[PDB]
Amino acid sequence: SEYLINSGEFNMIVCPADKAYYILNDDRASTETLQEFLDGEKVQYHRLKPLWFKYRADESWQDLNKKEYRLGKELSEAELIDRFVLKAFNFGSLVAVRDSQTGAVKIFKRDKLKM
Amino acid sequence: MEKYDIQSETQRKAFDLMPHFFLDQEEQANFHFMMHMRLLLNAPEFMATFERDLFEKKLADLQAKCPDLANMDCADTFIKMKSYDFSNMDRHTFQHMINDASNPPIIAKGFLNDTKAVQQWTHEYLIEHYKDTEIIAVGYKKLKLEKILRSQLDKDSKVSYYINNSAEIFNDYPDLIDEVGAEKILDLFYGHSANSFSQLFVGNLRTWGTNWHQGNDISCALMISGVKRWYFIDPRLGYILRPFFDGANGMSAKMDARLDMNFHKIHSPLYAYAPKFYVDLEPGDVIFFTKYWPHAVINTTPLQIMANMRMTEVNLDTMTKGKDVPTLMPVYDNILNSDPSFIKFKFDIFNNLG
Ligand SMILES: [Fe+3]
Repeated sequence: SEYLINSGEFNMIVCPADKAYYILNDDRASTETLQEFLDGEKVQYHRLKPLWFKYRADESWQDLNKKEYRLGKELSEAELIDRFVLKAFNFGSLVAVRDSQTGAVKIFKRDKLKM
Repeated sequence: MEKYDIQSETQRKAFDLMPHFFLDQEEQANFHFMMHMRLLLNAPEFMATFERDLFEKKLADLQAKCPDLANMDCADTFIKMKSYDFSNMDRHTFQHMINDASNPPIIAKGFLNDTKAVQQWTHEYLIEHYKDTEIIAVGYKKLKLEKILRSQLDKDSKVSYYINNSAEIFNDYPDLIDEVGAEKILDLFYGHSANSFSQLFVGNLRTWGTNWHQGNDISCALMISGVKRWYFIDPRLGYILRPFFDGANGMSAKMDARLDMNFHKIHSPLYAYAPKFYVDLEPGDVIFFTKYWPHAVINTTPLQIMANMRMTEVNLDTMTKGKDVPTLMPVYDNILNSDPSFIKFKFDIFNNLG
C-alpha cells in the first residue's frame, strides 16, 4: 500500500515497498501525481524526487527502562516503517491510504487533501 | 524584532540568524519520523546519528551565512522579552493574541498586583493562616502546605519536596481563585479554553528550577512572591535542545540551561549561537504561552511562590473538545494525536470538567 502522510504544513506520499517518500508542494508535478494517487490511476512517481528516512539499517537504541534494541533483531525494518504509516500507529498524520493492486483509495482527512 | 527588546549588536545578530535555523521540508520529514519514534518506541536517543548529522549541517548553514560566527559572544545571546499592560485587555483581543502563532509568550506586567496573594502571601504568612491546605507533592499522595513551607524555611532540612503540576488546587480550594486572582485568567479564556489543571508552587534554592522542556497545552504562570528567570527559544529551534518524550505528557530535552555559554559553544554550538528569549517574572506578573514553546526556569530569589494554570481548548456550544490552537510546530499535534494514552488523557480531562 501507499500512504498520504501529513507533516504539519506539507503532505508526503510514503511507499514502504519501494523505500521511497515524495514531498508534495503547491506545484503542477505534485498536484498531478496527487490526482493520479487519489483517482486510482497509475501514479507517475518519476516526475517527483524520491527520498528515504535517515535511520541506519543497523539502528540501535535504549528505551526508558534501559532495555537495548537493534533494528533487524528486536524490531524489523518493515515493522519500524509500519509505525510511521499504519492507521494503528500514526493516525494523527494519515490523510489517505491507497491499495497497490486494486488502486482503491480510502480518504481519512478530506480537509488535509488540499494543502 | 519589534516583538522583543534587543539591547546589543550580538543580540541583534543572534535574532537575524534565527530563520537560518529553520529545518527544510526533508529535514522536517526526518525530524517528524525521529520524534514520532522517540515517543512510540519510548527511546530518547532514537536516530541520534541523524540528529548529530543534522546539527553539523545546520552549524555549516550558520557559518555560510555568518563567516565570522566564531567571534560573536555566546554569553550575550539572551534577548529580553517585551511585557504588556492588561488594564484595557478584553477576552476577544486576548484570545486573538493567544491564537496568533507568530506571537511569543505574552507577559501581563503587574496583572495580579491588587490580589491578596501578591500583597500578603509569603512563606511566613502562608504557614500561620493556611494550616489546613493540602497540595499533591512528595519527597524526591497529598502533604500539608505548612509542612512543605516549614521544611523549605529550615536551612538544616534534608528532604526537598517535588510538587506535582497535574493537580486541581482551585477545584479543591475554590476560595484561592479570587485570592491569587485566577478569575481574571478564566475571564480572559472564557469561550476559548477551560482550566484543566491548577497548582501552587512554593520553593527555596535547594530546587534551582526546571531544565529545558515544552508543554502540549496552554500554560499560565502566576508569579506571587520572589523572582523566576524564564528562558525560551522559538518552537522551530526546539530541535537544537535534543527533544525527547517520557510519555506524551513528558516532552523533555537534554540541553542543560545551567551550563556556561562558552562551555555550550564547545559541545552544543547551535544552542550557543541561537537567540534565547528571557523574562524575569516578578510578583504580580503573569506569563501566557501556547504549545511546543520550549522553556527553562531558574529561581533567582531565596524563596519563590507561583501559581500555575493549564488551559485546554473547549467549545461552550458543543461542550466537547475545541479545535486545536494554531501552532509553529503542527507536527507535534500529529505525533500526540497518534498516541492512544494521550487521546484518553485528553478525554479524561473533559470527563473531569463535567
Ligand atoms: Fe513548564
